[PDB]
Amino acid sequence: MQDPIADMLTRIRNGQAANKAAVTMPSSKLKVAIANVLKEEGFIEDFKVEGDTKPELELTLKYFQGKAVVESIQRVSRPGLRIYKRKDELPKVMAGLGIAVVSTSKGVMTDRAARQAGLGGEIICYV
Amino acid sequence: ALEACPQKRGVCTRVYTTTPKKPNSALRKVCRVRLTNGFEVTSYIGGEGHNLQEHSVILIRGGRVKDLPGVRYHTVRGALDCSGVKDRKQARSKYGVKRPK
RNA sequence: CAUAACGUCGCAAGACCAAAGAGGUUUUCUUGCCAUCGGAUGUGCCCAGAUGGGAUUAGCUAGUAGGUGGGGUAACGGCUCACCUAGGCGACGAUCCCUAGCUGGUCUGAGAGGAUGACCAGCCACACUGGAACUGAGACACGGUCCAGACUCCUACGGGAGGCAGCAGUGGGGAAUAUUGCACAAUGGGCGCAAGCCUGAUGCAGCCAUGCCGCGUGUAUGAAGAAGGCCUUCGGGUUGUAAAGUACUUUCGCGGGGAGGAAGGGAGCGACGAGCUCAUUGACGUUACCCGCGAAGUAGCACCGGCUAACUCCGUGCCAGCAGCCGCGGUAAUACGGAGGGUGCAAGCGUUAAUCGGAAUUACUGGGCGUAAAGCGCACGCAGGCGGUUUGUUAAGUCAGAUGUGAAAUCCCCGGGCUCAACCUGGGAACUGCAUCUGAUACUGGCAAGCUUGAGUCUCGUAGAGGGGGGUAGAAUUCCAGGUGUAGCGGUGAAAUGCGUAGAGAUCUGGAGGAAUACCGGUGGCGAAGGCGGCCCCCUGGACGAAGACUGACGCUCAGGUGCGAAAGCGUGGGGAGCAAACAGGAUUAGAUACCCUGGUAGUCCACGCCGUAAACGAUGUCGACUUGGAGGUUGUGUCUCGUGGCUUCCGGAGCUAACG
RNA sequence: UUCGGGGCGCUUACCACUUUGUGAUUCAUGACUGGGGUGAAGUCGUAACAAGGUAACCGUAGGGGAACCUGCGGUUGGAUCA
RNA sequence: UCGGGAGAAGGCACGCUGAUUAGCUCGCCUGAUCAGUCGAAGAUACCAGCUGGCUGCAACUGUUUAUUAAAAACACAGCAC
RNA sequence: GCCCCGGUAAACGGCGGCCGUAACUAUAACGGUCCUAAGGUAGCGAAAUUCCUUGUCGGGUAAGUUCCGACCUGCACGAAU
Repeated sequence: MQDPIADMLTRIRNGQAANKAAVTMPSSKLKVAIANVLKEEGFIEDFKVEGDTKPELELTLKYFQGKAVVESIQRVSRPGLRIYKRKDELPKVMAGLGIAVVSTSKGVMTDRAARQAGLGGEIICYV
Repeated sequence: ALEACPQKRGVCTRVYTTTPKKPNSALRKVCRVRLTNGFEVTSYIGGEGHNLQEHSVILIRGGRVKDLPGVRYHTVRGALDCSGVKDRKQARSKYGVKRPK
């Protein structure tokens, strides 16, 4: 697509709204890298590579009473206008509660993970 | 004022009287002045009495007279030929009136 | 004219070309000269990027673009010339027009940004107006020169002298901006070996609250509480410890003292050299400051309806006047004028003019477009922008390390110095951008290779008022012909005009012509829109389903361009039953140059040509993905009381909307 | 003048500013003229509002102080218990 | 009515002589180059428009008073009955 | 054929008096009231068609009975006369 990352993000946003057990999304190393932080942070149960011939990423969403595990999630860095942040520019989503995934040379990491390593990059999205 | 000047001199063309608008009634004293700016506007003449003739020549301050539509300027009394109000025991700052002994 | 350290020119590894003394502690130094190399510093030229407003400023250009040769200069270059070629530039906006010295910085703002660039510092451009060149390291040069022009002054008029946008000053202008003052000793500059000379550069004083900071017009005491003014239920209350008065200090002023800011020349020792030693001399000032003496010793301005903090009485009376906005005043006004009192500030206080944000009201951070302002009428399509999955190379964008640059000052932080502060000094921290070197390369870009789930195609079928041309029926109206016929018909709210016994209306039959298409029709259907509806044939577009067979992402949008695009009316020709602007009359009416009634032209109809608009409205463009269902209908398929694909409606989950939806 | 030549001078090509013709633009003034804004009680009629006491809108055409009126055609986002 | 208006306007050159170049097969053909040079004047004779603007009339070419009027008078394609 | 009726103007034509309103005054402009039906709507003026007239205002000029523009009650403007 035009911006696969945004698509995946949306396919999960719309999937959770319907409270679906699992959701499919076209595989891609970058995507998997992202899904990795989502599972570790506790936004998703996990994921798995699926597809008879076409590589997919079966995302197993999880929910709780009252609020949804992933209250909000949107891409801030789009192809039309990319955004880059410095070590000190990394914004704190909901004062820690929420996190942001950034793409640095060290690899895809969260605000805290990137803050620790001491590097900045392209702000993929906020969750 | 053209050159965004605080004041501007000019020579009176005619010192006639005008009547207020719908809500008011009187004989307000005005006068057409040909400022050095190259404009011929009408200015109000504050005070109970003045001594402005045809070749008066006075400085313009700038102020709209709500009652008289068109009069957007006030004449500065105490300058040039415009003699300050006589027997002004009050606000002498305006009307240009020296403090009596 | 000599020597050649060298340097220049041809070829290659040859030939040519230079230069003044003087002074002395005079056989020894000092000043200076000639040639060459280098140092120091300052510049000429070129290049990348950046540098306001208007396209109602679009095609522009002949040396104009390039080439060869030559000329020219310190040097490149059409810079200039001859010849040849014919190009060069433009919507990333040339050319033309308008405007303004530019910058470091300054003011403002959270930032971005906006405004500005006056003091000081850098650069640029100008001295009677215009032009030009010479001499030189340099000025094309204010007190240098040449020419043209006006003006002023001098003049025995023959002919000459000048040019304050240099300092001060005069007159004129304006709302407005100063001593035609003192002085070189100090610092700095020019010349000289030096002594020394020159230096309104500058250091100071003067004038002006123009601004900033500091200070004074007094301090303590002093009545349940003077007088006066003010209010009063006249009992009293208020101005008030406020003044008077007592005690204390005592800004001005007077007397005395009196500053920092400044060494050599010379002389002595030493070789009047290095070095050492010693002596003479100052604007602001007799001011600052110190000591002594010592009198209480100017205050004003604005405001008090609300925003704005601070109240009554009297006068006036929509009269006089007030007013930034809302407003106030026509006899009780805290917003008019005065007074008492009160608030603010203080030699200051007000007024006028100008700059800043609030405005998320151009919104990059921060916005909107169905009805509040807002999708261009549609299509096609150029440039441009954007672009699917996998692999490899490059790595330009992007990112990282190092390094150079980023003047001073300023700003920020800390400490320090003048008694504080302003001001100043030292140190510290941050800095985008750009150049250089090295590295990574996930993403974008480029090159190379590869893939189908997009798109297109093929085969077999399907429905439709899609479009163009030609050909075809019945009803009704009008006119014409024949037959048969009565006294009224017609029209209106009611009537009348009008028509009628040389005969219509009404009725039957036959003929002609033009136009439109009565049920079905629908709340329906088709087309891109406008529009389009009897049937037949020919020509032609779009579209849907099945089989999955073929190519294979060849895409999306689209400034300009091109094409299409209701109605109206218009041009030429033709036609004209009916209807009907203008208009002819009759009625209605206060009038009707309306509605109502009787006539009636263009037009309405056909052919060809013209325009480009519209509530051209779902007043909400195209494509893809995702998000409950229920019900009706058109069409294909399927294991067909139902599943599935495309299309057309209605009701509705979530959600969306100001509300309607 | 060492006659080799140079300097003076003379002549000639090139040259601010001005003149002539045409063209573009700005400015001051201006007959006559068009409409407009504003101003307690002048005037003619009465269109709209108002379902209000004759529907609106629209393309076009003409007129009128104006909104608007009227004519032709169209639409309804046309009224009403009959 | 792009045909035109336009030889609009305006400005310059335009003699002779020498030595040459270019076009052509050539001309006693044509177009230029360099240098020198004379007059007040070089198309030194001869031929040969004055130009611009405003207004009225008729559209235009054309026709008409052979012996005073050619004119805004007549005619004209077109339009109409 | 005429009287009579009606169609036809690509034959002769017509378009007044008064009141209110309004203006500083007079006029024009609009409606009506009356006479004889209407009283000039759509269009056009001192015009080569206006006498009075070198009409009035004004531009332009030192001065223009000229010209141009406007007003305009146009002695007897007007649609294929």
